[PDB]
Amino acid sequence: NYIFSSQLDKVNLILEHMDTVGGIHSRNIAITGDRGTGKTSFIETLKLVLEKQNYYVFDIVSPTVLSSHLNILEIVISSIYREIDQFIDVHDRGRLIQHLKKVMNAIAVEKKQSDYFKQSKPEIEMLTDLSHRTFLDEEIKELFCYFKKVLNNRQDSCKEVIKDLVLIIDDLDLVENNLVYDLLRDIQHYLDSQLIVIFAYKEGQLEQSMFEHLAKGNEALLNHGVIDSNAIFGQIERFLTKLVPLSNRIPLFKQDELLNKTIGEFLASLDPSYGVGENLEFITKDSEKNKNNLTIREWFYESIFYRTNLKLDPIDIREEASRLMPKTLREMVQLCEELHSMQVITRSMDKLAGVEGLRKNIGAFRRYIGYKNSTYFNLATMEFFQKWELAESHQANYLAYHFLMSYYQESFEQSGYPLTLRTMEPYNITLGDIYALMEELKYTEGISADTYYIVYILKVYYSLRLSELLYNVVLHHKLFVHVKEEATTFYMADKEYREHIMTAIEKVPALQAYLELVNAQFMPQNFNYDRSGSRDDDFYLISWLKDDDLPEYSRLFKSLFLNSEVAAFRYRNLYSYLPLQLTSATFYKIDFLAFAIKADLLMYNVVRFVEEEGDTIPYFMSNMFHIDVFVRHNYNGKFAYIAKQIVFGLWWYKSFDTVFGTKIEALHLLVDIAEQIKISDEQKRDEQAK
Amino acid sequence: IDVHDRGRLIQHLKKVMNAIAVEKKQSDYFKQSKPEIEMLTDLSHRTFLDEEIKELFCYFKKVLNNRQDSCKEVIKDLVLIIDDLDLVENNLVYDLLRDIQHYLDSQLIVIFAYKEGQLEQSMFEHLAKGNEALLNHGVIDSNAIFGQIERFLTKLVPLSNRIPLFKQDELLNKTIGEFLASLDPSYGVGENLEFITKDSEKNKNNLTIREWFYESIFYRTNLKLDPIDIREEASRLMPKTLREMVQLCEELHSMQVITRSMDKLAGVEGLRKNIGAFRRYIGYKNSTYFNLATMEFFQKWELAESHQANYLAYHFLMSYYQESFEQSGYPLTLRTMEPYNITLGDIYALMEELKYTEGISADTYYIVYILKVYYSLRLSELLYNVVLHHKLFVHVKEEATTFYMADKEYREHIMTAI
Amino acid sequence: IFAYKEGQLEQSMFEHLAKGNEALLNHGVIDSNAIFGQIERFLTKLVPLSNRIPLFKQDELLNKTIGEFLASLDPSYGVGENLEFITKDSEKNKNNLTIREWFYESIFYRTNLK
Repeated sequence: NYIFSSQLDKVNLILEHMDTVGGIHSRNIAITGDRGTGKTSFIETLKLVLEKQNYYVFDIVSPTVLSSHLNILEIVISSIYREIDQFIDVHDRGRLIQHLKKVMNAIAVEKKQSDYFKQSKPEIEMLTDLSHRTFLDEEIKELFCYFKKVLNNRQDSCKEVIKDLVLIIDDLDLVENNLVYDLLRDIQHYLDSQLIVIFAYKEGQLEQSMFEHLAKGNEALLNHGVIDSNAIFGQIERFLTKLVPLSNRIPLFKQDELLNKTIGEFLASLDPSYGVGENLEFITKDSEKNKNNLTIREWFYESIFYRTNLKLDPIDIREEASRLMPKTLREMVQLCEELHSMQVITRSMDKLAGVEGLRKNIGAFRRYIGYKNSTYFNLATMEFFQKWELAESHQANYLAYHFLMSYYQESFEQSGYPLTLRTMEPYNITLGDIYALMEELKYTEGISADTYYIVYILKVYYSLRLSELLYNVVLHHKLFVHVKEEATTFYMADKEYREHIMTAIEKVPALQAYLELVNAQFMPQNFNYDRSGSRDDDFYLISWLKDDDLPEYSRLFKSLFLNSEVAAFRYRNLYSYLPLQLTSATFYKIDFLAFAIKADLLMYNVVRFVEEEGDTIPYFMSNMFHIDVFVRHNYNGKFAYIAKQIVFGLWWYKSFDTVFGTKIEALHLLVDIAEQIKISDEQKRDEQAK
Repeated sequence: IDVHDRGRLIQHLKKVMNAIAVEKKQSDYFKQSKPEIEMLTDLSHRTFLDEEIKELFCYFKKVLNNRQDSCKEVIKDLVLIIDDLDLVENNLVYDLLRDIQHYLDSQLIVIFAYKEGQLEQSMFEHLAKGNEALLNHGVIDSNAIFGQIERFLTKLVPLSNRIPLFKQDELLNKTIGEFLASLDPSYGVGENLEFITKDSEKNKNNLTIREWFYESIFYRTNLKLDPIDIREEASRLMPKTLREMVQLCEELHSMQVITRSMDKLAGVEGLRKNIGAFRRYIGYKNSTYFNLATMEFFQKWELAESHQANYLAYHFLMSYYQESFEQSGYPLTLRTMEPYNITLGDIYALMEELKYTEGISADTYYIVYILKVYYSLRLSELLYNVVLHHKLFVHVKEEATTFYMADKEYREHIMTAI
Repeated sequence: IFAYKEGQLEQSMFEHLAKGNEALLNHGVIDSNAIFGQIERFLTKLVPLSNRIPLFKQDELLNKTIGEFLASLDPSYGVGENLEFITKDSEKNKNNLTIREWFYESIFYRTNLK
């Protein structure tokens, strides 16, 4: 099941069409696309096909051969001489040698080498040498005719007569630019109607190489406005039309049909037995549980998942994620090589040992992203991402905000609250403002294209760092099992509790770094949870008057929705993801999705995830595309329904899949608390969440 | 000193040398009026250089295998390593890359040992002058050239074959103990941040290089230079590479580290010296992003006597403030102000206002940090020089006691002592 | 032992690398920072910063006393109370004025100008 079969059949059809005409006609072929990589490269395979059809194929002209600085005629005659010297005809060999000498004279004459250009007193007979160059067409024709005759005379048992000589110039995709121009002319002048020349270039390299020469050939025409680029491009157009008829040019395998096919077909192209199993690991025998018909496009994401526990397929397709997957077959093979096992995380065993390898796969994928993300980056974005990496754990948000604002400004000249945080502390940015600014930039009456992919890559980098920090925290789960227990005691029914939480935080630097990344809010602090009109009148503000009058379970309504302790004045944290001690008669703003990122609740969830082995997994804020899903959620007596959505409704949504569990809880302790309510007074989970 | 295979190796070496000469337009083919037929063989040696090189390396491996005694084992492959490519005359490495593409791509195991994106930039330097008229007429952009380079390097070195190691991130994240063990298992840092050898058992080797840097600048300069505001980009000083880390340890190993023993009196004299040494180290580190205004400013600030320095610092910081105003405040109203009317509180106030200005960022923050560090160094140096000459004014202390324990002679005496 | 001044090495390296990086700098692929970092690490490896020794700029030159400099030329040289150069002992000399204000005090006594 050769994968370029159609192209090979078309080549053979072209060769068929031209074989009928034998009157010294111009016939050339131009192969374009990704004809390369491991062992099914179209060029060698085509050469072999031509060999068994009685076409004599010159040894492939590689960039190594072209780097010799010899013209294609010199290469061809050297190959002819070597071929005839390989064996030891007489009658035709001597004529072949005479024509070779004549061609070498013509080459020397063109090089202004002969005595004609170096003698004061020209003689008559050297004028013959000049003729050898002015009649080079006939000499070359006779040379190739006699070469074919000599080759036919070395065939044993009278196999068959050779049809024609074929010259292939491989790996022309990148040969010193102007050099290929020198090649083209050489083919136009000496080997146009002499052989079957196969070019094997890419896209519009020929046109650009011709333009590079003609433009310096047309300075004074272009600057005086006599001609424009259109005239030069038309010249090149008709030249290439005559050199290679557009019915003789064959494209193959760009990115479109590369991404559209199935992973199974590509793996078969490498070997019939290779496949991908249900854990997106590369399999060999049969499995019968394999998933080989997913197409490379979404196989890419489904297989990044199961290795990084990150669903990186964006809800918004404006983000140009397809700029990562493969771009060519070589990149596809190399991606498979980098990404084949990396200790793929499966759905077996006790769902505990897959965390250590997961952060490693995160690092490897970050390296792969950096390799991919090194082309369109110019200077500001390499700089920004580099500084963002080594931004400790808390200056990164400030840098990201100001970088995104730099993008915002680049379209403002041609007020908004998310745009009013430049004279803002690094500890007053959080992650919700980053996402809010990226959305506002996604909806700005300005620049596009590159900006969208910059936003996507920033989201990917943030997700990678968040997952890495979360997994580092999970590795050090023992150090704070106790606080989980305490948290249970603390809001199952003060100040030592906060003290303990801070002590436990200090002993795990990774937990610090994670909580500092998501300072206190991964959702925009503007978000409308009620899609009925505007945002609110006084909906998101509370008072919290005094402890002696707070109702039961009030500690829950301080760490679930109430991530700040301020009146709602310069050097102020304003967020304090730690347990909060609120004063009397003060307005406080509510954020419905703060539970997952509070220190005590996060560590409760971490210990629950590591210790308990059932079927649920606590929700962890490790992916910003989770925020993409969150902003898309409906959320709609009013407060109760929104709270239930936070607790139960939220748990598009395939980005919450996780490699460790089937479903996702929000905070298991809310279940136990619900139990106590039953004492004081899917259906069961719904009723408790209510 | 084989015979059977050496002669073939020599023949292939001669063929390769011919091919090289032919590529150099050296042979008689390019210098003779009247070409002969057999020199066309020499051209072939260059048009078939791949096969000649393959045979050469095959026979070289055979000859090397024939010199093994006691039949140890057969050689697997030939490996070529090109070290210290991080900085080789730019375009020269391009000439190397092509040479590897043309002659040694599928012949050996080539190890490149370069840094970051040096290869891409070196290729671009050549392709850009190769694509003048394409770029200026708008036919192509940098993206096309970068894609060309991208796929070329993808084929030359598969991205599964490239290995990075030890940038600054994991360099700063590890512990000082691990690095010192990387130098020698017995080296460590004691509780006074001095380098120890035996065991101590009071050592602090798990502090990480990041804050070990500051904790060890302290105990030598008596200066806590870790900034409360992390916007200030102090991490631009600590190390940047392992070589810089080793050299920092070399410069900063004892410098008569000030301990918590004895009578806390003799550590002042060495403290100002360590201040000077650290100022030198800062100047060495702080010589890259500085362009012309800041070298100038800091130089003048040094030799600003002892009182024009504040004026210079204020006007330099105001220069930074202005560079973002076009795109009233009281701290900004001191340019037509005497040098003796600036003080140090206005310098700090202006640096804070610049830290909170709706304008430029990045470099400005680190400039503020370095100015603060320089001021702290000068203040500590002057304070310690004063402390050295403490006897000369013991009497005034006593007088001060008498003076506000309960006039005009008192002021007179204070001025004389000053 | 190199015996150069200030940042001559960095500037000399930049003069070469900049013409080595025309098309990188004009197309915005790199800035002066990259070239300066290259030079920085090259010079860091060539001469460790623990191996470089500075001496006697203008700061400590102006801070010392005229007597110390004159002793650096010859132990007996000094400056008298009229700011004239003396040799024997005077015992009325003023050698501890520092070069900074000795400069002005000695322009005075010759031009009658403070």
